[PDB]
Amino acid sequence: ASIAQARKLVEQLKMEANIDRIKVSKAAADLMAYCEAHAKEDPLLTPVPASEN
Amino acid sequence: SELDQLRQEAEQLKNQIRDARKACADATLSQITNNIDPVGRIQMRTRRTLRGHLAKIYAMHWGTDSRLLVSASQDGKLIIWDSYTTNKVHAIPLRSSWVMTCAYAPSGNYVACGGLDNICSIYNLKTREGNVRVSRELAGHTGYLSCCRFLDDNQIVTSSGDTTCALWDIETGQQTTTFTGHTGDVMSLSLAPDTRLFVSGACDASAKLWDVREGMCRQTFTGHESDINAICFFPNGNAFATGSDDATCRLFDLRADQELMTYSHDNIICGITSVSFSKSGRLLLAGYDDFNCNVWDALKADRAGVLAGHDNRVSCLGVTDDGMAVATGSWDSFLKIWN
Amino acid sequence: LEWHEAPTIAVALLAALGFLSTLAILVIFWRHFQTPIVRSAGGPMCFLMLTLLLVAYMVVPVYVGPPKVSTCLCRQALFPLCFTICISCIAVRSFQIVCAFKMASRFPRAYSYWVRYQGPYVSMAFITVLKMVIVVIGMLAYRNSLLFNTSLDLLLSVVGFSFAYMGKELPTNYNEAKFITLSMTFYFTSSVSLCTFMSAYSGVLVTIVDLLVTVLNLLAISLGYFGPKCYMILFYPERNTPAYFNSMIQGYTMRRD
Amino acid sequence: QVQLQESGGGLVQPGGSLRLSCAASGFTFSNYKMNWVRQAPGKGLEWVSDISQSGASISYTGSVKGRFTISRDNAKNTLYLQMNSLKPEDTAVYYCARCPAPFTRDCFDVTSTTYAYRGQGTQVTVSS
Amino acid sequence: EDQRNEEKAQREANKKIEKQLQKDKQVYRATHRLLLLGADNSGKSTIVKQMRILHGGSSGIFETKFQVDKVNFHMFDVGGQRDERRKWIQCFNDVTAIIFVVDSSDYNRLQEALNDFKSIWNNRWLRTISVILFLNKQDLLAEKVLAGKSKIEDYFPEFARYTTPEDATPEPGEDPRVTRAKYFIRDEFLRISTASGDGRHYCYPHFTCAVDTQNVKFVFDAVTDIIIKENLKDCGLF
Amino acid sequence: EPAVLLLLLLLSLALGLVLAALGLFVHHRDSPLVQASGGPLACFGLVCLGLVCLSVLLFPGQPSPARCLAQQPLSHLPLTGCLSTLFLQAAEIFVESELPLSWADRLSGCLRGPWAWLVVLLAMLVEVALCTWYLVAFPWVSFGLAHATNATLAFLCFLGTFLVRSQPGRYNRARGLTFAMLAYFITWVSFVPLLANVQVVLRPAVQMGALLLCVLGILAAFHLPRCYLLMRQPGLNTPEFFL
Repeated sequence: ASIAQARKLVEQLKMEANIDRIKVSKAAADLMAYCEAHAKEDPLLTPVPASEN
Repeated sequence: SELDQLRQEAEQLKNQIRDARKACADATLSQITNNIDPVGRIQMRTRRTLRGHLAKIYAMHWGTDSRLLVSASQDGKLIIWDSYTTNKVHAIPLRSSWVMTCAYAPSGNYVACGGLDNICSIYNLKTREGNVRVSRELAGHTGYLSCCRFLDDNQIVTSSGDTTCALWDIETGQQTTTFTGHTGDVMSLSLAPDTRLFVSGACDASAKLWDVREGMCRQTFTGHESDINAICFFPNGNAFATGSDDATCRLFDLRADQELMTYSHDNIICGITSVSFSKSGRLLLAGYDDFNCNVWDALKADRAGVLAGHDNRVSCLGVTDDGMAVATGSWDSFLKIWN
Repeated sequence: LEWHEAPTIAVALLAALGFLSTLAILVIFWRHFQTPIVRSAGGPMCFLMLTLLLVAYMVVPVYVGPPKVSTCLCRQALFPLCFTICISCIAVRSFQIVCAFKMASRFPRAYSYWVRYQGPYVSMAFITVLKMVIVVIGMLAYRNSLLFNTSLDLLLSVVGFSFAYMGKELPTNYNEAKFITLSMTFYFTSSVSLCTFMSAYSGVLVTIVDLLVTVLNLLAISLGYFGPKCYMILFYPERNTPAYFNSMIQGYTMRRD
Repeated sequence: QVQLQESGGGLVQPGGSLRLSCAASGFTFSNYKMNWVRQAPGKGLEWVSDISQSGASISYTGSVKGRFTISRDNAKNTLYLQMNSLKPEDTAVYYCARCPAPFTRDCFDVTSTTYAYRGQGTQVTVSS
Repeated sequence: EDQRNEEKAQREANKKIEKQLQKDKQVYRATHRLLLLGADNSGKSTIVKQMRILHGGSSGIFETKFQVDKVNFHMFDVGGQRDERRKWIQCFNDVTAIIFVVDSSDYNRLQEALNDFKSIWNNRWLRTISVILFLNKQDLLAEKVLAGKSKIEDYFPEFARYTTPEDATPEPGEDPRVTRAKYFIRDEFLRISTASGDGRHYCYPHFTCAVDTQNVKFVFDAVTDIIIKENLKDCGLF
Repeated sequence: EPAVLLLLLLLSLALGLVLAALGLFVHHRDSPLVQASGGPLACFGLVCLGLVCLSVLLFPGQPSPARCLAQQPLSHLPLTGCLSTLFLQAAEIFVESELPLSWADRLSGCLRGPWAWLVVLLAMLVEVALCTWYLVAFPWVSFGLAHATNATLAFLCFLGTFLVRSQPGRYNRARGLTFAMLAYFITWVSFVPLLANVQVVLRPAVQMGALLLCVLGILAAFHLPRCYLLMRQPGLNTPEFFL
């Protein structure tokens, strides 16, 4: 019962580990680049004129 | 005992994962986006106040055309609004009045709803006779339905309070795949833009990234401290944000496999019910129990603005597919649209 | 009409006593707020009637003196206004009590309309506007002019009585049948006697009698409505508790039969 | 992640004494109301005691009042349960539980068969 | 010209939808929804069965719709969910009342019932909803008290110094021990209600009158009193 | 008479403006605009201005003794109330601007609220006392004495408000009060020669015209600019911008 649950949890933990991990700096840079590239196409960020809804 | 050895192995694996994450964190999002100019004071106004619901609104979902939307209330109704004209298109009575979720098909052909009946009912909007009628009664969940999202016209992913998610084949009414691994009631679910992945936040303070095709949990994020009520994918698909009863929003990164930023304030102590990014991902709107929805700078964690006006607790939130407006529904049976 | 004359000083001291009593009641209600008694009595409505009674008592000495157009105008500008606003306020409160305790399920849609259109604040405005209008059309043209006002006030008191009539068995803090009967009968007998005396009288010192009647009426619809409440909420603090209100309303609703 | 580790359980002769600890990590301690639960063999999970965030409000069950004492120290993020005059029926696995949400007076699903904010538990046995 | 016709059709459809919605509201606002809570041995099933048999009416919800003195009623018991209720209990934040059922004769699991009542009472969302307390299984409680094998003081040490309240009803043929135990349990449940109610919501305890229609009458009276007090509070008169 | 017809039309316009401003100030009552610009006191002042416009009506017609006796007190009683509310606002601005913070922390927390209500009540009561004294004693002296309190009140507001620091990142809460006091002063300084020069028949008409112009100037200087952004451009109603 609980032994099988612990075994499956251990297997899931093994699966989650042993994977690639891109540095936090690179991920933050990519997020900032995506946000900056699409800044002109955000109606909520850049106030659209009242003509275009 | 074998159980002690298994627990020790699990603890060692968790320690190794934490050490890898720590070695992977060479900087922080705040340490990097410090040089960018902050967003100006964000001020939205209530353009429309969709009224007509009887009991508290529990969920909503925008349409792909960004004009029609569906909302579910606890009086047992599914009202479809034409947001531009404030008119009502449909009002579908429900067999069970206890409804926690609703969804809009990407094609606009169907809608889905579920709740304490443990059933995902799917209604055909554009039928031959023009009358909305239930098309499939998806059963098999042993807990309440909390979230549902359409992969396409024949597939739908539903999260339930039985600590499992599922992928349904609507035509046959059977569970193609079951996503197990959560130790608490799954409360939210967000599909990736590519639809090949999705995330789910449960009541065990963890969000798991699942694979739709293979039905396995690729990654698990455990940065929160309380039940997670909301989850929303970043527009890029490489990150997501979560809301939780501990009054904090947290941004996690899939590639870094760790939390990037927290959005908390000293004077905010109420839980978070719904989160949703802007079209470009620069803003992070989040509803709260204090009847207010706060707009957060997704890059600098500065509260840009506040969407006040709801008399009761904000429960659902949604930003249109073209980012034109954001619709907030709360427990005073009122829907509002802001931009 | 002389300042030094026994009826005039008697009326002046009675009005001063009424003013002191009303001021004391106002202070008591302000000090003891957020308590079930004042909220059940009307809340800000009670304060409205109390300050309006205060101004009516303050303008009592204006009534006394040499004849003047200002005093003559105030005669029907303020005291009949006091009577009509106070009685309409009591009638509105009685209607609210009766519609809350009963006829809420008997007449559901009517109550929804009443509570959605701000009925308590709309009926009062209609009443004051209508009384202002009838007053000005009356002064456009003693007995005939006051007959319309007394008829209006008697109709309002009769409406309040007919609405509180089914509320004999209502709890003691929501029941005002005795006050309504006493005030209606006092107003009726005073108005009847005054109307009879206007015609068959010498014509002098009748201002003393009319002012005496009006101050007795003011003292009636002030004391008979506010004195019992203050008595209960100072001499019986145990009787003034939200738990007591809960238990007493519950005991009324589910009777052992 | 939210983690609670208990310690102090073991063999105790009847009429003995014990003290339990709960090293809490992964969350702010001073924001949540803590709990103690036990599970006797062949029985379901039974609430034992609770303590407020600041330690002002404290309550126990009838069977343990006058024998068990609950205390917390927000500096070391730990929760204590001193147990005196132990009796044989007190033999149970003691779990250190936490309220699901902060700044909240009521506590829900503390004694559920599965609960995320609960420790593994420490076995306490009483026998002569 | 197409836009004008489309807008006219949309307005007509919205008018029909709103007419149906107001017709539905006229019935929804006149229906009282009661949520049944308790334990496995509380005895909610017999209450539901008796209320359905007395007045003819009616998965994951044990829904039951009936009519009592031309008043619509809706009693639902939430079965089929997991043991965790902190998330789905928030749906019933707008119900009229909560019918909490307790097994008075089960001293072993009485503290669990007390804890459940405390959790329900002190919930942030369930803080304006009155609770109708049903102390079920009174005959078994009387039998257990008269037998003497099991004592209340074993599980509740405060029962040694407890005394019967003055406002106790002396039912005919009642042993003083039986009524003492009954009122001790009732007061134990009422202390939690009075400790933090603050007048927002009330508790209506009721010892079950064996198998009689008086329980339905008590439920109806409690609902009527709750509605009366709600009207008084909405009018600003309470 | 044509003059009375024109002044009646002007009164109708002024009362309509007062009613619109009052509606805006009681609908957006929780917004930072009215909260910084008084609150209940702003609505009270609007009511007082409307009552002044109403009391303008009793000048023409057959001169009944009571009406001619009560002309002036009825004209100043509400004007006194509104002017004292504006003076309270001016005093708050001047205290926050040109006083040390040590005195400001005590003056600001007391000049708003029940003490402000007592101040406006004292102003109204002193106006009532002066009016009854001049009515019982006096059957350029009468109107000058009745006008003295309003003159001092307006002069104090103008002196405390007309010079102030208006940061570009804030709202100039002194321009409106300064121009209201200026309109009052110039319209009444022009009114006096018209009082002493116009034919004896049109003297009441000159009086009502002066009162209506004073009310309109106060409105268009203080309340109308507030209502403009309260109704058309609600993007400037942020608490960090006003408080």
